[PDB]
Amino acid sequence: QCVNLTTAYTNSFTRGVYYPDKVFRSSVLHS
Amino acid sequence: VQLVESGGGVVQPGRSLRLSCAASGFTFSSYGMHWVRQAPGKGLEWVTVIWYDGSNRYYADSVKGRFTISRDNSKNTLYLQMDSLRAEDTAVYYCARAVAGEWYFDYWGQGTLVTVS
Amino acid sequence: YELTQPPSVSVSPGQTARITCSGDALAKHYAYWYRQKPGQAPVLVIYKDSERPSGIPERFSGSSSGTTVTLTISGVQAEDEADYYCQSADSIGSSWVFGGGTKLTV
Amino acid sequence: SVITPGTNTSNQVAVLYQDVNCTEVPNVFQTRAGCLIGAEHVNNSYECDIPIGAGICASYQQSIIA
Amino acid sequence: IRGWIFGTTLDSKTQSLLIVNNATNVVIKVCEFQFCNDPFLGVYYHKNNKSWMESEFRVYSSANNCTFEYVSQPFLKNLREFVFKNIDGYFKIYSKHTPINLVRDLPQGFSALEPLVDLPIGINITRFQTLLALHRSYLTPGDSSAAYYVGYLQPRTFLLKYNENGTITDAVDCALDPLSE
Ligand SMILES: *[C@@H]1O[C@H](CO)[C@@H](O)[C@H](O)[C@H]1NC(C)=O
Ligand SMILES: *[C@@H]1O[C@H](CO)[C@@H](O)[C@H](O)[C@H]1NC(C)=O
Ligand SMILES: *[C@@H]1O[C@H](CO)[C@@H](O)[C@H](O)[C@H]1NC(C)=O
Ligand SMILES: *[C@@H]1O[C@H](CO)[C@@H](O)[C@H](O)[C@H]1NC(C)=O
Ligand SMILES: *[C@@H]1O[C@H](CO)[C@@H](O)[C@H](O)[C@H]1NC(C)=O
Ligand SMILES: *[C@@H]1O[C@H](CO)[C@@H](O)[C@H](O)[C@H]1NC(C)=O
Ligand SMILES: *[C@@H]1O[C@H](CO)[C@@H](O)[C@H](O)[C@H]1NC(C)=O
Ligand SMILES: *[C@@H]1O[C@H](CO)[C@@H](O)[C@H](O)[C@H]1NC(C)=O
Ligand SMILES: *[C@@H]1O[C@H](CO)[C@@H](O)[C@H](O)[C@H]1NC(C)=O
Repeated sequence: QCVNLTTAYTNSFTRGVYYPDKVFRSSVLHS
Repeated sequence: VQLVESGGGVVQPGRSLRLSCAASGFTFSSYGMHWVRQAPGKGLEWVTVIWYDGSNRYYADSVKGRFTISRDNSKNTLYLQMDSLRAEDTAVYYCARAVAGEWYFDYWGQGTLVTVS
Repeated sequence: YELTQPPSVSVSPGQTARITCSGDALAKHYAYWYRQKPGQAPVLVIYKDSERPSGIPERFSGSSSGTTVTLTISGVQAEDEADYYCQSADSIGSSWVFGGGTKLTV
Repeated sequence: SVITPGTNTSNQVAVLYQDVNCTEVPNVFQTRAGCLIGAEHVNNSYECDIPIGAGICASYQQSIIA
Repeated sequence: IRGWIFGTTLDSKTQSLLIVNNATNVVIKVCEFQFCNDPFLGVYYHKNNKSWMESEFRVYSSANNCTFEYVSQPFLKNLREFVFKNIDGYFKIYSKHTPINLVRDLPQGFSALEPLVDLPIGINITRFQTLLALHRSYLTPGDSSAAYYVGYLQPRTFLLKYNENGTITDAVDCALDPLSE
């Protein structure tokens, strides 16, 4: 069965970044 | 709050009968409504519910596919259309108001007797 | 979501009647009790297991344990000789259920 | 090109659009080097800090000036 | 928030990806689901146990032609972040769990999301919907008786700084402004 229920912005800042791959890197700036 | 049933009568099996419950004393459009039936010598059996805006309606299995519940919020009137009535459907049909925010029935009408034979 | 309650209770005037109702659903959700007199629509007596409406006297109370809920009526009088029902609803709000009904004999 | 003081001092920048008319890009100062946007041009002459070109320099004085 | 629906027409005409979390695990399925317009999971407060418990699913009316099924560990002032990508047949999910002291806005600062699972789904996704757990009391027939944020990804160049432990601690969006550039 189904029920019929249907009857603003924020700043992302510097979030939403994820590890682009599965390679370990350290003490380095990667583009 | 007053609920007044009408449209009850005597019909043969296979025939249709439409009940109507007129509501007054409250904002009808804000409340869900129920029909409950009670056969002579029997207990209370829930039949159907319709939501305040008619968006949802549910039926007891025993009447499912045969009964249709509808409402006109501009006439403050609740309707129950019973098609393909059977002898087993003989009962006093009550309309009742759903309590806001809860699962019980606060206000009841007087009920109207429907006989199928 | 079935509700089971005894067909009748026999109580003498002045005694306390205990009308029970049981079912798995009653361990999850609240029970509601109605009192119906012949020729009249059902009247809510107890809601949320133990609470009264303003039109119901202190002689009525309720309690619950496990899958069983009980309606307790103290100081039973002739006016209490009515059919009492337990009521509940399912977990999705698509179905309402009443018990068979208990006839209380004073 | 981006004109800036060290990020240790300020994150303010000015942008030079080389060979560009200030009218073709979209504190707007037209120089021979190009259109310098974000720097405030002043009459006061100072020792050159960040070279823009054609006698024009920029510095952080706070905001960036030309 | 218990899960998401990812698909196109979101009905039995096409394959859709259904991701749902519950008390013990996460169930991810790909089927021709006939989804509800307002899909949800019911939850109620158990009066004896005095805790919230699952009731019934009202997400779809039917499902068939299932091509994929995967089950793993559960992950749904507590900020939960996810990134959903659908590239070269892989539906890639990244996630992070961070405690916060904010009410209205997302927190400031940098925290990278880690790979959660790479699913070999291979389907077309153009639309999605969030699956919420709705309290039983909201399902009353009367007129009286769940916040989240959505952004979109773009093809951007980022400069990522990896610290001594290989953790990304900062990043530059190269197209944000002339200084970042
Ligand atoms: C939801 O709306 C549809 C379309 O009007 C209707 O067929 C369906 O029965 C409704 N759901 C319920 C529970 O009434
Ligand atoms: C950064 O500015 C501070 C003054 O606030 C100064 O003491 C420090 O030496 C400067 N460092 C560099 C690299 O310019
Ligand atoms: C920019 O264009 C104007 C005409 O709108 C012209 O008069 C001016 O000399 C041009 N400047 C440069 C540096 O080409
Ligand atoms: C520079 O001097 C000119 C007059 O030659 C004047 O019009 C202009 O406003 C002055 N600009 C500043 C920043 O003083
Ligand atoms: C995905 O399905 C939509 C239809 O909802 C279609 O318009 C779109 O082109 C399809 N995309 C791909 C890659 O198949
Ligand atoms: C969670 O989902 C799993 C599916 O494997 C099911 O076996 C389990 O009973 C579910 N638990 C709850 C609380 O829904
Ligand atoms: C109620 O609590 C008991 C522990 O006292 C637990 O064993 C039981 O499973 C709980 N009921 C439900 C439906 O989870
Ligand atoms: C898979 O889809 C085909 C095409 O609609 C259908 O005939 C078939 O019965 C489906 N598989 C199952 C198990 O229903
Ligand atoms: C890196 O790992 C070491 C060892 O666990 C820890 O002591 C150190 O604080 C970590 N540094 C950072 C920046 O996480």
